[PDB]
Order: sequence, then C-alpha cells, then structure tokens
Amino acid sequence: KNIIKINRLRVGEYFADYDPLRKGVIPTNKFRGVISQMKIDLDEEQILKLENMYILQSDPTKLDYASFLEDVNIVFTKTGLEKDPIAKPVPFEKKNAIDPRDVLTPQEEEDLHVLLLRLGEVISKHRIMFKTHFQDKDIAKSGKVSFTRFRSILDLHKLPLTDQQFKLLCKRFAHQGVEFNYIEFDEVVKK
Amino acid sequence: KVLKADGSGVYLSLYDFQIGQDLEFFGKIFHIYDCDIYTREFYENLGIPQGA
Amino acid sequence: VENPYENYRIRKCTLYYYLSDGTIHVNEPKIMNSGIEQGVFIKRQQIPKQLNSTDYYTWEDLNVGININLFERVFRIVDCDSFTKEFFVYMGKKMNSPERVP
Amino acid sequence: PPSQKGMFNPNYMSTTHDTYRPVNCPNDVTELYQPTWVKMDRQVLRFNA
Amino acid sequence: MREIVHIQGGQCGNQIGAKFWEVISDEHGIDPTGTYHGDSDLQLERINVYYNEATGGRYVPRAILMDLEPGTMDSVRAGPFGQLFRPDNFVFGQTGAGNNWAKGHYTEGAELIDSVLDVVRKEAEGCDCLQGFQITHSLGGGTGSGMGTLLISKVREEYPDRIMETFSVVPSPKVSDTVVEPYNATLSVHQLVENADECMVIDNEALYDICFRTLKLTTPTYGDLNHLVSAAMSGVTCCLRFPGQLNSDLRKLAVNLIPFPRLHFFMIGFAPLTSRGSQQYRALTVPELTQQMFDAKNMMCAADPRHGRYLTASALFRGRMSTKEVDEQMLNVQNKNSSYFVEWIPNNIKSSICDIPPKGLKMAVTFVGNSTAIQEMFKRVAEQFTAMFRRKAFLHWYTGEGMDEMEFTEAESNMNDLVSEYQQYQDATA
Amino acid sequence: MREVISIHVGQGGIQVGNACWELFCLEHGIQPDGQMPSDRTIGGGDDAFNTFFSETGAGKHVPRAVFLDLEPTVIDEVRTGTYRQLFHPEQLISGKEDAANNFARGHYTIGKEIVDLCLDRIRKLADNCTGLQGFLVFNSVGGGTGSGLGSLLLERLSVDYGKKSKLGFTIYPSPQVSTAVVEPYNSILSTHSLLEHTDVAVMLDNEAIYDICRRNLDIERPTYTNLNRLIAQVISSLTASLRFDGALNVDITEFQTNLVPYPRIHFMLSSYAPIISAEKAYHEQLSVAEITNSAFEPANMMAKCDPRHGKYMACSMMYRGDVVPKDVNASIATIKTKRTIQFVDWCPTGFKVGINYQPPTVVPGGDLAKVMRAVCMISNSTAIAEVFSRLDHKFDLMYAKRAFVHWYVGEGMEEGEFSEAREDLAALEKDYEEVGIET
Amino acid sequence: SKKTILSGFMKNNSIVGFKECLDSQLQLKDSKSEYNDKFQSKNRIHRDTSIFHIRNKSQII
Ligand SMILES: Nc1nc2c(ncn2[C@@H]2O[C@H](COP(=O)(O)OP(=O)(O)OP(=O)(O)O)[C@@H](O)[C@H]2O)c(=O)[nH]1
Ligand SMILES: Nc1nc2c(ncn2[C@@H]2O[C@H](COP(=O)(O)OP(=O)(O)O)[C@@H](O)[C@H]2O)c(=O)[nH]1
Ligand SMILES: [Mg+2]
Repeated sequence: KNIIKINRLRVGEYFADYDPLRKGVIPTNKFRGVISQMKIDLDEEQILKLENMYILQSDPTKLDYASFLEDVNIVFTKTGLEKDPIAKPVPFEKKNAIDPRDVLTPQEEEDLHVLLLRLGEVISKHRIMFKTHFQDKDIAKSGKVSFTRFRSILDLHKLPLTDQQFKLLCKRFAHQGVEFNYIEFDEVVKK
Repeated sequence: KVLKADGSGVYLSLYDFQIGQDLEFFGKIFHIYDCDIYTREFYENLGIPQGA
Repeated sequence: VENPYENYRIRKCTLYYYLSDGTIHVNEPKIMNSGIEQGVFIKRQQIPKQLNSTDYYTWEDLNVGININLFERVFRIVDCDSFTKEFFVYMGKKMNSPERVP
Repeated sequence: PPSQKGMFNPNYMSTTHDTYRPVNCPNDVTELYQPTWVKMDRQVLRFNA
Repeated sequence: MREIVHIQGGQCGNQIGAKFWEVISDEHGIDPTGTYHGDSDLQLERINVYYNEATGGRYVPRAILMDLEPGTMDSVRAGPFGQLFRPDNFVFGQTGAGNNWAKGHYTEGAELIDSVLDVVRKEAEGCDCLQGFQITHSLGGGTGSGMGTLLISKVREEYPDRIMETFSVVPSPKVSDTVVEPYNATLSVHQLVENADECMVIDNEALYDICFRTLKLTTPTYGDLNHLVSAAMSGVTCCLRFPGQLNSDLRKLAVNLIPFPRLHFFMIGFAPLTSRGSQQYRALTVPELTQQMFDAKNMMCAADPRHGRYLTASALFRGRMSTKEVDEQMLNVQNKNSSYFVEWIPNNIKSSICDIPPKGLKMAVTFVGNSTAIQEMFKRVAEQFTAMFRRKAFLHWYTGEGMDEMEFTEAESNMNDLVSEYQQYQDATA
Repeated sequence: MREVISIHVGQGGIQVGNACWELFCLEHGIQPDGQMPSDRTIGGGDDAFNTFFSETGAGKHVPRAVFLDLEPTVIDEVRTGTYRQLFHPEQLISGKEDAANNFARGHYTIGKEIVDLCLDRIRKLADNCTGLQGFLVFNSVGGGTGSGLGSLLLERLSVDYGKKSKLGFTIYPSPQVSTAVVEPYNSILSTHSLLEHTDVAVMLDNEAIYDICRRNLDIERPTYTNLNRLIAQVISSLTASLRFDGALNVDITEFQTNLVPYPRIHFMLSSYAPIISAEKAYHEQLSVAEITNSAFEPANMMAKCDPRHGKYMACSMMYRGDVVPKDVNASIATIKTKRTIQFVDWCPTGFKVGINYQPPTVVPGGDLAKVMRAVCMISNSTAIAEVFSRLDHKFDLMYAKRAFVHWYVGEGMEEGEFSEAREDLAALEKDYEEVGIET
Repeated sequence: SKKTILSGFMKNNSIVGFKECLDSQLQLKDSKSEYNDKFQSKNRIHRDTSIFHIRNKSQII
C-alpha cells in the first residue's frame, strides 16, 4: 500500500488485459509476473504471503484480484461507495510500517534523551556545524554510509563517545539494517 | 479367464489374490506385493483385508 | 480519482415537493467556475420508494436531517424552507433540528 | 432411498388393486431390475507382481 | 468484440433511446450510478458491445445524442438513468429546424454536422473491431429526418463495409400531428433507400392499436409505446450478446433476409404480449408463441400482411427450448399458410435460439418479416404528397432554402419506382 | 503407434466435437481435467489412448484435435466449461468476425488470415505422431464458415500431405426442415469442393435422427445434444477397432479399399443399432440377429433416404461386444435370403464384417442404456441420388431469378462459379445412374 | 378521492401495462444457459445404477 501510495502506480490496467471476460480471476503465475513487473520489490516469503487466501480453494492455479484491487485502492480514495453521505474518506499521509526493528522496545529511551541533551549542550557551547561533511561523504545524496565512517566525522569534530551510548544511538538511528542516515540525525540535534 | 493351475478345473476368483502369496500363470510363479488404494478399500468392505 | 486537489466532491441541490398532486422535483443551482454542466436533476414526476415499484413518496416521508433514496442515490436533507416549517406545525408533524451542510 | 409411495389411501383404492396384492413377496418391489453385468460396470482391481 | 455504437436523432429518437438504454441497463444489471450490481456471470461477458469502461469502475454507453434544439436533451438528462451519458457526446444547435427538412438538411444541419461527425469518428475508431451502427429517428420531423439522413449518407461514405440499421417511424394518416409530414417523409425515404443497409418501419397508429386490443389497457402513453419499441429493438441483437444454440447476428440476418439490394424494409413484432389480469392463466409454449407471432394484428405496422405475400421471415427465440419443436412449428406454419408465402424460394423462414430469456419472462420471440404488404404505406404517403404538391402548398418554405421543385419531382419518381419494382416480385412466378 | 487427428470447424463441428471428446474421455478413463486418477483404474492394457491422446511426459493427456471458428462465442463457452484444462490453449483457434452464412466470405475474404495458423497447428500436431492413419474432419455443410473453411482446409491438406486419408462427417440439410434460407447454394458449392478432396463422406442429416429419437428413445422435445451423442456413439463404434483387440480388426485404410468402387462415388449413409432406453432395454435378449435386422431396417438410417428406392453397392458392418462369427454368418445369410433387399449383380459378395470385444460405454445423464452387443453400419447404395436431385431442384428454384447472388459476388467470387458446381452435381447424378444400371 | 387527483405531470410519467411482469413467469435463472446443463455438470467415473419404477401414472407435460 505504501509503495503504491508514494510511487503512484495504477495496477488497474495491467490486470484487465489478462481477464478479457470480466471474470475477475487470473492465473497465479500471471499475477506473480504482473506484480513483479510493476517495479515493486518482491520477496519469496512476501510472495507466498500474498498467495495466502487470495488464491481460490479450488487447485493452485486461480487467483481472484478484485478483492486485492479493492484492498489496495482504498488508500487513494473511498471510490467504492458513494451512496452514504455521512461516511468520509481520509486524506493520506505516509503510514510508517510498524515493526519491532524500528522501535526501541525496551524502555531505556530516557538515557537517549540525556544523550540528546548532552549533545545539544556541547554543540551549542562549541557552536559546531557539521552537516557539510555528512552531505559531502555520500554521493547519492539520499542516505549516509554505515557507522564505520560515521564515527570518523563525529571524532573529527572533537566529540567522541564510548561503546555503550554510541551503540544505543546507532541502533536508534539506523535504517534498513546497515545504512545510517544523517538528515534525521541533524533534525534531532536541532536547536 | 484363467484356469486354476492346481488342475481342479475351476476358474480363479477374488479370494485367490493375497499380498505375499504366490500364484501360477502358465508355468510361472508370480509373487504379489502391493495393490492400489481402491482394491484395498474393496477387500476391507467384504471382510477379507489384505496384508501389509 | 484523478483530481490532484480533491478526493471527494459534494454536490448540493434543492428539493421541491408539490402538494397539488404529490410530485417531487429536484434541481441543483449553478456555481461560477464550477466546470460542471449543472441544471435540472430530476423532472417533475412521482418517485417510488424503490426502483421499479409502485410505492410513491408522500409528504409525511419527508423530514429535515434524514437520509432519502432517489433512484439509488442517497441524499441528505440538511435544511428546509421557512414556509415549510409552518406547514408541519400546522399539520401537527414534529420536525428535527437542522444541521449544516459540510 | 426408495420413492415415497406413502400416499396409499384405502378410500380411493380400486377394486383390482385391492384384490391383486403382492403375493409371495414381503412388500411391493420398487427398484427396476437390472442384470448383473450392468451393475458391475467399470469395476477393476489392480495388483503389483 | 464486434461492438456497435448508437446515434440518436430528433425528439422522437431521443425519447425512444432513453427507454432503450433503461431497458438495456436493467437487463445487464447496471444501476443509474454506473455501478454493476448483477447476479449472473453472463451479464458481464459481452458488455463491451454497448459500453465503455472508465477509470473508477463505472460503465458509460457509447451513445451519441445529436439534435438541433437543447430542450429535449435537457429533459432526457433529468430523467432516470440520464446520468449515464457522457456530457461530451451531447451535441446541439440553438436555432432549430422547425419541421423543415430543407432547413435541417441544407442550412443548419450541413453547418452543424462537423462536430457530430468528429465525435462519431472518435467513437468508431475507439472500438477494437466495429460491427455496425444502429440509428433511431423519425421520418415525420424536420431536424431528425434531415440531419439524420445526411449523417447516414456521410457515415456510409466513410465506412462502406460496415452495416447500417435504422429504426424509422413513418407518419400515418389516421394519427397525424403535423401538416407537412408527406413532404419530409418522401424526401427522407429517397435518401434512406440508397444508403441504409437495414430499415425497420414503426407506426404510432399500429402501436396504439396493439396497446388497445392486445394489452387491453385503458390509457396508452408514449412511455408504453417506447417500451414496445425498446423491447423489439433489444430482441434483434440479444443473440449477439448472449450464447445460443444457433448463433445469428445482424450480418447473418441481413444476408438471409435481403433477396435483392433495394428491398431492405422490414416489419417487426414481439411476443408474448398479455394483459395484466391474464398473465397467470396463459401458458407459454412454442405453438402459442408462434401463433401470436404470426398473428396479423400483433405486427408493429399499419401494413396488413395478408394483402401481400411474405418474401422471407425471421424469428429470434429466447430461453431454453427444443430446436426440433421450433422447426416443426415453423414448418407447420409455412405449410398451413402456403398462400401467403412466395413460392420460387423454398423454405423461406429462418430460425434462431438464444438460451438467456428476457428479464422477467420464461420465453420470448422477436419477429422480423420481409413482406410485400408494406407497399400500401408508400402508396398512401405518395397519394397525400401528390395531393398537396399539385397546388404547391407550403412549398415556399422549402424553396427559400436553395432547393427547387426538380428534387421533389425526382424524389416522387424514385419513390414510385421503388413501389412498382417492389410489387413486381409479388406477382412474379416460376 | 497408430494416430488420427480430428478437425472441428464451425459451430456444428465444435458442438459435435464436445460430445465425441467427452465420450472418448469417459471411455478411456481420463478425468475432465485431463489427469488419470492415481487409484481406481477402469481398464487394463497400455497405449489404448495413444490413438486419440498423447502423453505429456508426466501426468495428463492432450487430445489430438484443433477447434476452428470465426465467432468467439462457442470457443469461449468451451474455454469456460469444465474442459478448460484439457485442451491446449493454442488449438482453440478463434477469429473476430463471422462469415455470416456466406461461402464467399468464408472462402475468399476472412478465412485466408486464419488458414495459415490452422495449417501451422496441423503441422505441429502431425510432427508428434509417427504412424498417422489419417484425418477426421467435422463440419455442417449448410453453413458459410463451415463449408468455406472446410473447403480451404482440405484443399491445402491434399497438397501438403498427399496420399494421407481424410474422413469427412458432414451434416446435410433436411429435405424440408431447415433453419436458414440460402443453404442450398453453399451446400452445392461445398459438395463441389469436397467431392475431389474427400476420401470418405458420411450423410448425417438431422430430420432422420429426429425421427429415430422420437421412435426408439421416446423423446418428444430433443435438443441438439442428443443428436450429437448419437453421432459420437457412431464415431466411437467406428474407431474402437484401432484401440481395442478384436477377432477381426479393421483399419482406416480398410474402408476405401472395400466401400469405394470408383473414385467419384464415395458418399455413404450410416445406420446404428440398437437404440433403446433403459425402461425397455432389459426385457428382450437383444440378439445379434434382431440387432442386425434393426440395422438393416430402412427407417433407422441416420440420413433421410430410402434404401428401397435403389440397389446396394457394398456394406460395412462392425459389431462390438460378445458377438460370435457364426451368428454373424447366419445373420448375413438371412439378410441375403430376404427379398426386399437387393444388391447389384457385379458385386456378388457385398459385406465386410468386423468383430470387437469392447462393449459400448454409457455416459451418465444420457439417453441410451447399457447393452452387451451393438452394430454400426456404413453402406453405399444407389439410393443416394435423391438427395442430390432435391437439392439441385431447390438450387435451380432460387438461381433462376439470380436471388441472393450479389451477396456472394461482392466477396470476390466470379459469376460462373455456381454454374460449374451445378454441372458437377448433374454429372454426379449421371454417374450414379450409369453405375446403377444392369448388365 | 378516486379520480380528482389526476394531473398532467403525474399521468404522463407512469407506466400502466409495461411494469414488471407478474411472478410465476420470472422463474428462470438468467445465469444458466446451454452447454452448462450437461457439459458443466461434473461427470463421474462411477455412476449410480439405481433406477426406480413407481406405481404412479407419469404426469403429462
Ligand atoms: N447436427 C447438428 N447440426 C447443427 C447443430 N448446430 C447447427 N447445426 C447445423 O448447422 C447449420 C448452420 O451452420 P451453424 O452450425 O449454425 O454454424 P456454421 O456452419 O459454422 O456457419 P455460421 O453460422 O456462419 O458460423 C444449420 O442448418 C444446422 O442444421 C448441432 O448442434 N447439431
Ligand atoms: N413513439 C413516440 N413517438 C413520438 C413521441 N413524441 C413524438 N413522437 C412522434 O414524432 C412526431 C414528431 O416528430 P419530431 O419529434 O418533431 O421530430 P424532430 O423534428 O426530429 O424532433 C409526431 O408525429 C409523433 O407521432 C414519443 O414520445 N414516442
Ligand atoms: Mg455461426
């Protein structure tokens, strides 16, 4: 849903050509091909979990896509029904996917607040600006490289930290597993 | 239809087929070891189950 | 679907009911730079409660702040004319508190 | 699953139905007779040897 | 596949087409909001024959509403199922023809028709594989009978291989609502005979007679007449949309019904038609259906079939029935009524079966019979035309628009030539 | 290692192919999805299905057939039916626009863009086989696309393959019952086309089969499916000798060498016996003598022709079940003894007989019952001239005034094409008359 | 209050004899067609051979 939301992909047409008799059911292999062709990344477990109950109970060949289209198109607009004036659709902003990896499940976030305060105080006293080195290090201008080069910049400006608080900070601010973005880091150390 | 090999002059029937038991068809000895699912169900219905 | 500014549009219209022969007329007024071909919505005719039936609407089935079905479109009556208000109290039929059209 | 035949009203019984009752049978046969070979059609056992 | 587009002309044409589209939408389970709510899987297999799919999942007919006055289309829009039509397909002028065929064919229509030709070209090129066009118009009204026939001429000139059927309502003497009917009727027939691939004639007089005698209802109305016409229209092309034992579409019907290229005027009827109180007591069978089909009073025309001989006849059955019974019934009819059937073509009746009955009926039949009895219509129309034309009455209203009397004389001569050569095959023998 | 390919063109061909293929699948034990069940086998032996099917390597089986039409309705119905998984998706060839009962349309205009795909599919199917016996083709002869596409297909196959045998099972219009009005025209044209291209042709008009259903099966309102089931039973009884062991087997090539006295005369009419319902099938013994008497009975011919109006040239009869050769000999002796049946003098012995051990199979929900014995008859007789004469009369009645001629002329056909077919039919009549006279 | 209610707008926009057909004539499902009664049944490898002969005169239809 989020990928269709942000990339603005209309999956309606690419299913119609494979169901010329308006039956609303297409073979599973063609479903896999068309869903992979639409540039959205696919995982073996993700493909199997998309098979789930969208397959018909009669043999592993047929798959009904009308329900899938209804479920994925609800985000753009509630165009399915117009004959209820009280019901109102919801303007859309990106729903972040909830997952244990991106959340600090244990409660130690209070010391993260203390570290943020300490960094803010020291950067205010020393009036150090270091976004330029971050934006210089990367070349895609999207997200900074992993922490092994991130510590180099944090040590270049005289402000190093021990293993514990660095581990907490990098765990908090890491994304996708190995990459360590920086723009949100600067927005967090905000004045 | 095949006559019994013992020379009694009687045709073979359903009760002459048993898993692990030999037969005789024209000077040969056949040993049967397995049968399909349907045959197993049919024999159980009569009351003469086949062997493992 | 494809309008960048909007996702849902609200069309407003006025409903006229005639006591002479129990017929209903509905039209929507014009809006300047509306970009919509706007005019008469339903001719002066008797409208059955359900499609393809012979059970028509009467004045006792009309009220403010209620949903009404007109050819499988569900209108929501928000307010009524001032003159209509004396009619219901003259006939003795209780009316509801009107809301505003969002 | 035999047919109903539960409506067998005596008040409307014809004379020749009342006389020629089913003799030498427990009851009235309803199943149409068919030979053995049509009943055991396409019935084959299989063994591995 | 093999879809057809729809073009409507005149007030009568728009009134007919509105009920036709309501009937079709009810048959296919499309609500007037354009949202499918059917129950049978066969309701959506061949919907592309008449409909286009738009983003958002609603269905829009491929119909074009063309006229010389905005009032009647503003009225038909406000009716039920009137929101289906795309607002871009509405094309209209502001002046009007005023029941003047010359004005509607030379002055105003010739100037206006470029836009409607553009939209027709767009609709025809949009489809995957065009099958044909179908037109509904009246031959008594100026703007319809003129602008529509010029449109037919241009469409035929642009698409020489496709099929062109027109449902035409001709003026009757008993029921007349216009003083200048014969003039534009003759002028319309002149152009229609040369261009139209198929033509089906309907009379308000015959519709009233049917509504008064068969249905036995006290107050016939234009709604009921349009309902008759719409059911008859849908019966012809039902077999193109639904599976049948014997498939037969419009091209097959034309090939099997038209003996010679200039004889393409057919007269139609529908069965069963029963009164409200007598619906529970009648039984629907093939013999009953075929007897009510071949009943003379059930025809939708003032032409009386027993004053002439049938050239060919066609019946389109709907429902589940046996082909043996159907064929024996048609053979029995042909054998018992051998005097009314032309003899130098053997077994001159065509049959077809479609397994999907009309909505609400166990069985139904549509009849299309090419009979030689229609010449009386043309004879009476020409009689009135020449009676009015020997004195040049109302002639200046046509001659002031660049048209002369030579065209009137040519139209009359061609009309009489059609009548004569059409009667020739009635008396021709082997 | 013996194979045969069946070609179904036109609505009638497709609708009879449905029945024959469901019958074949039921007879060979293949489920509608195409997979033989893992358990619950119904028949012994191997490669019995190899005549009509081809093993995919692992699992299912594929028919050796191709479906043609210029209208998508029937093909879509087949592709939506329960047999969707059986046929290969690229042999249900469908067009866009129909011929609309026009032989010129189906032969000159819109069939030339589909015959290429059809022939490519035929080549692909024929490459798989190794001992190809011949081709079977089904087509209603009074229909535009059927007639035209059959003409084109056989014309191409006669030169691409040559000596390979082709069998055509046509459905001629009834003497007085018909559904169209121009069918004599394209019937004459297609008879012209297939006379010089077909090895064996069978007359299977509908009125006689209607009468058979009314009399024997006791059905007053039959549909086309019963007729198709009877035709399918005829096909199965005809082809059972290729895939089932018998006392006297007969191949496809054993027909042209025994039933065709002269290359021109290869039109035959079929008879089948017994046709009987379950309500009365078990009250009589159904002996071979009585079933062959029923087969020779004139009112049971599947074509509306009277064998009593002409002499017999030769006869072909195939028995399946538990029939005995001495019973067959006695029955043939009695038939020869009978006086109302007469053969030509220059054919002293006029019977070719076949015996098969596999009894006919029964389709659930059908009309026929289960019998131990059955006989199918293919006979060549001089009586077949009357149908040609009556269609010639009907053709002349309409061609006197040049009715409907423009609808064929406008699609590339020359004006004189009708005439040559006309004298070809007249010459066929004269050939029958010349052969039938005594010496 | 029997015929005094009539008005032009109400009268001309009401169908009298072409409304819904009375029931007991609607009893056909539009979903079912030919080739679906018999070739869409299911088909069985082993059939049921039981046939019953009742002592009731068959109804004529
Ligand atoms: N035996 C039999 N004949 C049929 C059947 N259906 C149609 N016919 C015959 O076919 C003739 C007309 O041809 P169609 O089957 O309708 O179709 P076609 O031959 O492919 O020609 P087109 O209609 O142009 O597609 C009719 O005169 C019928 O006699 C059927 O189911 N069984
Ligand atoms: N069936 C039917 N005929 C109508 C209707 N309204 C008008 N007519 C006929 O149409 C004729 C008038 O044609 P007209 O509408 O003026 O044609 P136009 O000039 O093209 O709009 C009259 O003689 C009527 O008989 C209607 O609602 N239904
Ligand atoms: Mg056809």
